[PDB]
Parts: sequence; C-alpha cells; structure tokens
Amino acid sequence: ANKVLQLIQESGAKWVDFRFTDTKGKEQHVTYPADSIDEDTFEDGKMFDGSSIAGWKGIEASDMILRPDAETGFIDPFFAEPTVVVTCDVIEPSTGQGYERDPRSIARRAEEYLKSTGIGDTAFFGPEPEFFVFDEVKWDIDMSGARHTLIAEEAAWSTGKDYESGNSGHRPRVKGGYFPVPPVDSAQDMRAEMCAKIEDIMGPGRVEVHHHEVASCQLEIGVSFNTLVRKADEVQQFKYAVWNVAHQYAKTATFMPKPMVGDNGSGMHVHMSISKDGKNLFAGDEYAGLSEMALYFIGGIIKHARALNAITNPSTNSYKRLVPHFEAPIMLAYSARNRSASIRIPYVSNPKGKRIEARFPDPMMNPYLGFAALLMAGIDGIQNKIHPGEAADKNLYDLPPEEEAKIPTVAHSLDMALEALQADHEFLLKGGVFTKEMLDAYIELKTEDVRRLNTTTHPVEFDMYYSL
Amino acid sequence: ANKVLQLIQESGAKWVDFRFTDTKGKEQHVTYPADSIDEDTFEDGKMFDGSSIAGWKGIEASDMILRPDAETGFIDPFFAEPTVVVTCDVIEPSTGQGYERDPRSIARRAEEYLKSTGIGDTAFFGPEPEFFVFDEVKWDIDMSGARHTLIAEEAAWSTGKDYESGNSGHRPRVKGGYFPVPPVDSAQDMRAEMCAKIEDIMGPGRVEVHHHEVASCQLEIGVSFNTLVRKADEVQQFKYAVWNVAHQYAKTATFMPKPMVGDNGSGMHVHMSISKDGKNLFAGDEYAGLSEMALYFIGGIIKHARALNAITNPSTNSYKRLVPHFEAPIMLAYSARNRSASIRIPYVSNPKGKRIEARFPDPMMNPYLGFAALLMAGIDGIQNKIHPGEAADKNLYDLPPEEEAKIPTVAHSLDMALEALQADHEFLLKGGVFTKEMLDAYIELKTEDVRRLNTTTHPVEFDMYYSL
Amino acid sequence: ANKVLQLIQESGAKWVDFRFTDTKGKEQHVTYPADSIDEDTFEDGKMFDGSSIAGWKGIEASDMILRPDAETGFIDPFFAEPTVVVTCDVIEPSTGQGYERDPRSIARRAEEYLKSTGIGDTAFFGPEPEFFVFDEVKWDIDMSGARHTLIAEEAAWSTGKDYESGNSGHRPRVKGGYFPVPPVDSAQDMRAEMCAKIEDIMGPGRVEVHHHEVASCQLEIGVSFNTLVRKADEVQQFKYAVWNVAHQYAKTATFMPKPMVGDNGSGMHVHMSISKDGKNLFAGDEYAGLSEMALYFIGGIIKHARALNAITNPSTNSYKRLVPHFEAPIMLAYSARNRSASIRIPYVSNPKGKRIEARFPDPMMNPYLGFAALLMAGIDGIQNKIHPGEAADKNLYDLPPEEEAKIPTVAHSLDMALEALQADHEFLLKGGVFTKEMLDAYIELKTEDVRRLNTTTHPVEFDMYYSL
Ligand SMILES: [Mg+2]
Ligand SMILES: [Mg+2]
Ligand SMILES: [Mg+2]
Ligand SMILES: [Mg+2]
Repeated sequence: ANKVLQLIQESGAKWVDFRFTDTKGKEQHVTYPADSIDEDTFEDGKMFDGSSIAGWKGIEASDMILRPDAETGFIDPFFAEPTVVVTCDVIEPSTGQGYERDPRSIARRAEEYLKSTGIGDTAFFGPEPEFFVFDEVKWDIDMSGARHTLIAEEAAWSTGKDYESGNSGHRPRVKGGYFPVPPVDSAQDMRAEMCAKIEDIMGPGRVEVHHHEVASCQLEIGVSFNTLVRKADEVQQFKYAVWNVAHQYAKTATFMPKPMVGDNGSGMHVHMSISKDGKNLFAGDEYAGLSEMALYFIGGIIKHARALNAITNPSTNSYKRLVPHFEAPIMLAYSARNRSASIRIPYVSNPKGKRIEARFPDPMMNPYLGFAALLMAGIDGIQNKIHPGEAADKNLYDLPPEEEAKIPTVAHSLDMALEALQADHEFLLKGGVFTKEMLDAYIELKTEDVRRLNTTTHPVEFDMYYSL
Repeated sequence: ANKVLQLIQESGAKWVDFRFTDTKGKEQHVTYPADSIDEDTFEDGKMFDGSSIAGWKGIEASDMILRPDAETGFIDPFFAEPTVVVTCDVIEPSTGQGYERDPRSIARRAEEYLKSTGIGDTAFFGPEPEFFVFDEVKWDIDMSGARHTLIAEEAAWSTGKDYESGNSGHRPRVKGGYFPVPPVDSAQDMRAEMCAKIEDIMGPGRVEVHHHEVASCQLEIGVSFNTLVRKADEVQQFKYAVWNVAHQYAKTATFMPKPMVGDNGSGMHVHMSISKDGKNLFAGDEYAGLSEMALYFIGGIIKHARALNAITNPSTNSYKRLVPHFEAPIMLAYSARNRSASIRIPYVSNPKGKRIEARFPDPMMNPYLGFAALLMAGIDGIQNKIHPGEAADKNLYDLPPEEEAKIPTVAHSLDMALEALQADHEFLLKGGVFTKEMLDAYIELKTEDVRRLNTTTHPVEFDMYYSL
Repeated sequence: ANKVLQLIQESGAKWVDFRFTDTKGKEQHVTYPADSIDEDTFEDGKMFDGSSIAGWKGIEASDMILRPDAETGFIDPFFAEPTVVVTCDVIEPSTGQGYERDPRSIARRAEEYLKSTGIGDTAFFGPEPEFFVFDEVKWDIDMSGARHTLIAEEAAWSTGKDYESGNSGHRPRVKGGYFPVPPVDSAQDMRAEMCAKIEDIMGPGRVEVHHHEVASCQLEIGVSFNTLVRKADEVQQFKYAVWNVAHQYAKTATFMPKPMVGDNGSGMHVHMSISKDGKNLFAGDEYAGLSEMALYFIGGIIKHARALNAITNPSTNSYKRLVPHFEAPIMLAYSARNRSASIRIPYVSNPKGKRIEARFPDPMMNPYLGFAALLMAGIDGIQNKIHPGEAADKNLYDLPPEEEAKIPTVAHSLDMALEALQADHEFLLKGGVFTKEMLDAYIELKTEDVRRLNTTTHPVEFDMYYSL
C-alpha cells in the first residue's frame, strides 16, 4: 500500500496492527510483523477465526488489510507500530461482508448505493460524541446483588471527600460544568493531549474544538466532518485516543450514555450533508436555506426513526438518556432553533455548509452501521418524496394542544427499538446494502443485551418493592 | 562449536548455561565458565547427577553440549551469558538416552526413523501454545484443606476490585477479550517485549503474530514452524521468554491448560507437514488439496489418539480443557471447517506448505516426546495405509443422531490416557525410537500425578458431599 | 396410625413433620398441622410437587405417611412436633415408586423379593457410620479458583493456634486419638448428648457404644442393627441427630468420607444377616461358623462389587477413602481377622449373631438404595451358588505374589463405578426391585457429580502443573 507500506518504511516499524470493528461496534486488533506485509497482502490478506459475529460455521474468514489512510503510527504503544484501522473483513470466496456482516463493508456497500442511485457522489457525516472521564469506576453483579459506583475528583458530589493533595473545593456543580475556568475545569491539559494524539492519528487540522460538557466530568472534543467509511474509521480512532490518553492520566473514559443519573447524558449528534460532483445538494431555500432534497432526507429519517433507534441507540442505557427533559432529542421534529427537537438545522450562515443535525444517536452506535442506516432512511425519503411535515419551532417540550401529544417520539426502550426494526427493515435492504440474515442476527444478538437488563433485578426495585 | 564457541568469543561471555529437558518437559540448567568450553566439550561433554529422569543408580550421566541455532545470548541473566538450550543427555556406556530416556534423544531418533522408513527426509512442526498472565497466584494444601486463588487486574471478575491507580473498568468480559483495543487489552506492550526477547533468542523473523486470546488474561504469540527437535527446543525457549518477560512486569505466566474455569483453557495446536526433496508430501488432490499420504497420517493419529493423549495431554489438568463443550476438540475426526474436529486442515492459499493441525494437544506436552509420538502414529498410518474415513464437514454436534454418540473421542482423564498408552505403545517402539523401559517409567511417574489428584479431597467435594 | 396418631394425642403436638429421602440419600421434610392428619391420611396420603429428580409432565406425587418404628416425638425444634421419619412416596396411578424411584419403596421391594425367592423371611443390617465434628468449615469456588478450609480446636494442626480461652495444647496427634482420655478427647459430653437424642428418636437401648475415631475430630456412635427399611430409616435419623446436636455445640458435623486428607476418612461398615423362621441362615460350619448360604452371599457381593460401588460408594469423594493403603478395604476378598479384605466376618462368640461385614461402603450411601442392592447381589450369589473363593486371611498386601495385581479391587473412581453399574445391573432388576428407568436416571444424576469434579480445576493441579 502506497500509504501503509511506505509509512512502514519511514517509521522503521517492526509491527503492524490490523484493526477491524465488530457488530457491536468495538474495535478489535491483531498484530503482525512488518515482514509479512507486502503490497500483495492488501489483495490476498491474512486469515483468522470468527468468534464474535459468527459461530458454528467454524469460519476461517480473511482480514483484507485495507490500505489508503488509517495508516497511523500507534501513538500510545512503545515499539514503533503503525495501525491499519482499515481491515475490511472478506469471506474466503465472495469477497464480501464476512461473518454475519462486516460493518465496514456494509458501509462500503452504502457508499456505492448512492452513486448507483445517482443521487450523490459522496455523503458527509460530522458526529459530536460526548464522553465522561472518571478517576475510577467499579461494579459487580452476583446472586448477592448488583452494584456500581462512580469515583472522580471532579464529580459534583466529591465536595466533602478527603484527598491526598487535599480537596480543592473547585469543581463543577451539577449540570453546571458549562465552560467554567480551569481551577474547577481540571481538564484542559488532558483534553489538549487527547487532541494532540488525535492529530498524530488522523492528521493535522481535523480537530475543531475542545470544551467541558454540562455534566460533571463530561468532556467534548470536536473532529472535522468526513465521508462515511472515513469518518466511521475516525470515530473509532477518536474513541481509542480518548480512552488511552485518559488511561495515561490514571483515569478512565466511557462513551456510554447516561452513566450518571441526574446529570446530562452523553450523546452523539450526527451532522449530515450530501454532495454530488462537489456541490452540497442540501443548499436551497425551502426551509432556512434547505433544498427539498434535504427536507426529503429529513422525514425519511422521521418515518424510520424508531427502527433507526436500534442502530443509532443500540444500548439499553441509551433510553436512560432518551427521557422527558429539555435538551433531550426525544420528540421527532425538525427546527433550526428548537431544543427537544430530535433534528436541528445548524446555522451555517453561508449556503456552502448546509448540514442537518440528528441529536438522537448516542456514542454506543456502531459508526459504520449507524451512518449507513441513516443514509438508507434518508434516501428512502427522497425516493418516496416523503414530506418531513412542517417545522415546529415554537415549543420544545411543554403543553399538549393534542398536537405535541400527537407528535411522534423516539423509541422508549431497546426492546421497542428492536420490535420497530423488525417491522420496518425494508429501506435497509435496498441496494442489498443490508442482508436480511445480518439484520436477523443483529436483532437477536442485541436482544441478549435486552435479556440481561430484563432478567437482572435492579437496585431501584428494592427501593420500590422491598417492603410491599 | 562454530555457533556456540564463536558466540562466546563475540559476546565476551564468562559463562555458558547448559540446558536440557526432563521427562516432564521442564527445561533445566547448569552453568559453567566459558574457559571450560572447548570443541572437545561438544564431543566429550560434562558430567552430572540424576534427578527427575528417574536415574536412580548408575547416576553419573553426561550433558553433551550441542549447538543450538544462535545459542541464545543471556537475554535475561546479568552477565553476558550464552545458553546452549540444547544439551543432549548421554549415558555413560555409549551415547544416547540417559536413565529412563532423554526426550531430546527420543526426538533425535524418529528424525532418523522417518528417513529410515524412506517416507520423508524432513518433518515440520508448528505449535500454537497459549498462555495466561496473572498479576499474582497463590495456593496451599494442608491437612486443613486445599486452596488456590488467581489474582489479576485484567481478570474479568476484577471489576469492583481496588487498585492503587484505581479500577479502570476497562477489562475483558468472560470469553470476550478476543482482540479488543488496548485500554482493555493491556498486554500489547508486554507481548511486544516477549516478541523482542524471542527474536533475541531465536534471531530475526520467527514471530508470526501477537494477539489477546479469548479468556481474560490469555495471550498468544505465534512462532514459526520448524523441524522436530529444533521446534521442540524453540518451544522451550518460547516458554522461557514469556515466563521471564512476565516476571519483569511483576506478573506471572502459566502454560497450564484450564487454570481458570469457565473461560477458555490454553491449548497447543500442532501444525504438521512432511517434506521430501523439498516438496510438501501432504499436498495432493484427495481431500481439499490433501495427498493420500496426509490422509493416512491423519488415520494413524486418530487410531492411536487415546494413547497419544498420555504424551500430548500429559497433565490431569489437560482434561479440564478437554470437555463436552463443543469448543473443546474432543471428537476424533478431520475437517477444514469443523471446530469439534480434533484435526483441522488449514486453508493454504498455495499448495506449497499444505499442513494438518492437531488441536487436541495442550502446552503440558513435553514437545520432544510428543512431536515424536505424533510422527510415529502418523507414519503407522502411512505404513498401514490407514484410511481416516470420511471428513465431518457437516455437523459438529446435533440432537444426537446416534452418530455423534458413535463418533470417537479423545480421553477423559490422564488415568485413562495412561491405560491407553499401556495397551497401545507398539507404534512408538518401532525404529527403537521409544524403549519399553522409557514408557514403563513414564507411566509410573505420571501415575503419581494421578495419585495426587485422586487422593486429595477437592473443594467441590464439600459443595456436593458436606451436608449429606 | 395407632402409634403416630396416638403420639400426637399424647404429645399435644400441633405439627407433624413428614420426612422422606431423595435418590441422593438426603432426608427431606414438609410440616403439616395435626388436624390435617387422620387415619385416612395413612391410606390416602398428602400430595406434593417433584423438583427433586424425575421432572415429569407434572409431579403431583403423594406422600404416604407411613407410621415408622417409633415416629419420633422430635427433639431439636421448640413447638412439640412428631416426625414421621417414614413417608413412602406413591405415584398417583397405582401406588409404587413415584418419579424415578422412591428409595424407601425400592427397599421395601427388596424386602419382599427375599421372601418371594423363599431364601429368607427377614434381612438384617447394622451400619457403623463414622463422622467428623469441626468447629467450623468454609469453602468457595469462583472463577478466581477453589478453596476449602477445615477449622477445629481439636484438629491436630491446631497445636500452635490461638484460642480465646487459651490453647490447651491437649489435642489428638494425627491418626492418634483412638481412645485417649477426655483432656485430649473433646467429644465426651457431645457424643453423650448425641446418644441421648438418638434415644429420644429411636427409643431406649439402640445405642451400643460411643468412642473417638482415629483421625482428629472423628467420632463414632454405635446403633443397634435392624431390618432393611427400618435401619435405613434409622440411618437417616442418626445423621439428623448428630448434625443437629453438633449445631447445638456451635459446631458442624459431616459424614462425608475423607474430608481431611492424610488422616483417616469416614466409613460405613454394613453388618448383614439373613433369617428364616427366626433362625440365622448365616450360621453354619463352612468358614468361621459360616453357612454355605453366607459364603454364597459373599460371592455375589464380590462379583458385582464394582457396580455395587455406585450405590455403596456413590460420591466422588468416596474414592479418596478407597485409596491403596493399609486400613483401606479396597481388596475384594473375605476374612475373619484380615484387614485389606473388603469383607470381614466378625467374631460372634455365640452363633445366631453370625454376620458378614462389608467395610467398603461410606456414609454417602443411600441407606435404602444401598441395603437393597447388597441384598439383590447377595441373593444372586445364593441363587447362582457363586463361590466366594478361598478366604484371604493368609497375608495382607505384605506379600505381593504379583497375583495381587490379579486380585480384584473395588472401583477406583465414581466414574468407573457408574460404568460398572451400567454393565452389571441385572441382579438389581430381578424381582422388579429396581427399574431400568430408575438405574438409568441414577446413573445420569450421579454423572453430574463426576462432571463437576472433572470440570473444576483442583488446587493441586497448580502445584503440579502451574510452573511448567
Ligand atoms: Mg455538545
Ligand atoms: Mg451539539
Ligand atoms: Mg470404626
Ligand atoms: Mg466394624
């Protein structure tokens, strides 16, 4: 590979880390010496067993090392070691979505199923994943019970706790960590290092902004928008960076939504634009400078949202975030200037950008699978000229004139989201981007997560039911 | 020795560590000054007493310092010190096996026997030994009772445990921990160091891959295939490297199978090939690119498997791995695409280097004895044109269509495996590779292991029987 | 029931504790009001569910309350509560062994089959169950490992231990503690109370002797022989008494064999006699006052012993006691004055008390199932005139003629015993005493015990295999 192989030469690296992504959206890695890696290897690939997506088949799939980009020197590890975050998973014959389905290939499929539709040359995604960093996190589940504890200095409740260096008393109050200065912020240099590591990985520029999110211990770093299968890869790399930098500060990072109860959850707003021969088609004048194309994109999403939630909100925990609150994207509507609207139109102040922002996804979403599903739903909108309705700007979450009551909402539970997907999977199967078998599997696999939650008695049930 | 003696000169080493292997397969060492090491030493050798090898009278035996491939530089000890990882153990009257039997000699024989039978000039072995690394391990047995505890940060059950740097929460789930990214992985750097040490010992290349195995705390490093004897020497060196690198990380490594219950045990798959005049004899068109030769090799293994188990699975603990879980390759048959198959045929993109994999051996095998046993049984197959029967491509396990009931299995216990060996030792005695006296000794010595287990009450015998 | 119902009247008891035994030989109980209990109850019985074994379509089975030999006025509980130590379990269709098979019924069956063959009117059992009493006992099995710890002041390894009232220094040495006087022997007083409670339960006399057994903390109380079924009921009652009296000393009792390794295990010798017209059939002038009948009884037992072991030694732990040692009745032969002999002929002085003693059974034996199986095997001997061979009181294992290898031994493992039973169940099936279905179930149930042991890594495996 021009990128990879040359990088190997320049780095004098002895080790090459093949990284791919599982159905649940967890990056995985296997490490090879540089000696085995040739240009032909990008074609031929390196083969391996299937133990996460598949089973029974005794599957001996191949890791077709993908080449352009994602050729990043492993910033954290000691020995010079580039990564190939680009490892599409191919069956032995039919060079295709390996195991049940390789997300990256599903996303590649969707890449083609946009030019093929002749709607657009490229699609651009700009996710805003939120994370929490804690000092330490502990949990256990037995017959004895279930228990989980968050530990952090910056935690709102840490006033009154004893510390080695002493307690500064300077910490964010609940919900009140929106940008206060460093005495209380107690991050900054960490975020900076995170940013520096990102730049090592993806490239120069790319990192837009770093700020403290509302909840105690909650941070946001902004990464530039990119095409799918690029941005998707970069999401995984972002996660990696923040995890490891935190670890170097003896702290732990989690992209889970609502880890903390009674403060803000972590959400992954997804900015979206479509381009054709380098013109953003979302530009127009229909709503606040939106093309009918964009309006159709919207509203396809609204139609298929509940089903989309399985993919965009694929964790039981996601629905802890999706509760009746303001700044909670629960209500399926669109408005540039309304919170609680599931969709927002960010003020581009210039027709060039014209993104649309979907606030309902959380970082638990498999980037590949998630971005793809949004597109499929989006284009179903355009194809079937699905009207997004009229933009509700006036009321976030307030009185019911029957209307807001009548307004559709996002899914209440993963259970429900999976039932939704069962009903409405057609748009995905378009272009053969999503095979039914994959969807079947996915749903069953995710159901085990649901099973866990539903089976395991919750501490709160003691509170409600113990003495009845 | 051109290698050794020259290395001594080049290293400016003051000491040479002579290493051999005991019956039980544990490398042993004695250290002599380099001044004592001349060319004549290689012929004459150095004298020493008899322990473990069951010497017992006629005690003074000799260490024929051999020449290993780049006789390891210290790679761990203080002074610069070469080790001659190879030191064939030679009897006072004559030259060959000492006391009951030197494994290395047994392996030297059988190298010859292949050529003697004229079926091939060279035999190729490529083991995949799995190991665990724990932070710490404790056990004790008294009259009071019998107790063992595994301690590790990366252990899946360590969520909720207290640590100095504080609990990261980032650790493998049970059976998960197949290739997650480093926050969870933890052992990247350590595996890398292990690899580096291996290369110090066995020189460049030689290291195929490093990944995290399924079980929490379980790691795999891939080492290149080699001839019998050489590969056996390299197995010992691999074990040594991983042990010591772990020790430098203040951790402990064990090659025992199933130390941890209810997650994967550690197994040593053995890739095997026969070559004659530098051509892969296993390549053909009989089954999935297999020569009749290979098919016959397979048959013999299958026939003698239970007896083979005494050598390939020579620990009571081995049989904790070899269980009805369809994961455990207990069923004696062959297929490229079947997990339950004791023997698997790996997909080779090119017919050169066609091999067969025996998944049933575990790292407790004394590689010398055992590479040997595989060959002897293999060639008995070829010699008697033993047909392996049909390949079980269809089904690993179903609602028992009888069939699976009728399917042959490996052995249930070391006890049984030793009984098996007693009955079926003939193939081994061919070539005089294995003396009866050696087998008789082996059996008795390993019986003491069985005695221990069967004599000592086990904690579970309290679970089941205490209140009865 | 004359006795039960009257007892209820006399006691002014408000409660009746209906007790039966499971396949595994553990007393079970349900407690019902005395108002619920009429004469009709003894005919009709009370219904209950089956989760114990033989999960059916549904297990509506009936507890035929069975007026015992002295239904116990009870002794431990506060409110006066008679127990009907007997409750045969009866199937709704018909009235026989419910579920797989009620042991008590199976035992009654064997009582009848004796008379059916006309060999004898009555069969007599006198078991000598040995137990340990410890101050406290702990164990746990996790992924972390396996542990178990025995704790007692009297334990021989407590010589150096710290005590509240201060260490006396006066305790049994290992194996010593065969009848030292009370300063060392902690159990006078406790054994006495145990005896007193037994008399409460089984009425006056009945208790023959109380002494300290060899091993530290090991005690023996002697209870008079009785008929099959009666004695099996009394076994259960004896266990109950000693358990609960110990609990009143804040201590714990276990009838498990070999709880403590490297001192004596706990064994249940079964003295056996047959009568017809109130005349001892065993008395004669064959050998040490034995009738040919008795000699034939012996033969059958010896013939079927390995299969008998499934019943007489039904715990994996049993084989910790049945280990090649002196004082360990592993050898299948008979003598008056020779140990090592599985069967012994006790010195009666006056015949009519002529018995045979089988020393190989342990207290894990289901008394009902055990007594039964011994009879069936015994009478198969008589029926087929199976010759016991020569009495081996010549010499112990002191002289191995190498024919000692050929000398038959009891089973080495529960696993083996179950394989034995599979092969040799015919004697049991005679008279329809034992259903095939019951035996088939039994075998499978006990296999789970074997599975446990074989699956769970033992502390000692760490000792042997960890650092290899
Ligand atoms: Mg934000
Ligand atoms: Mg935002
Ligand atoms: Mg006794
Ligand atoms: Mg006795």
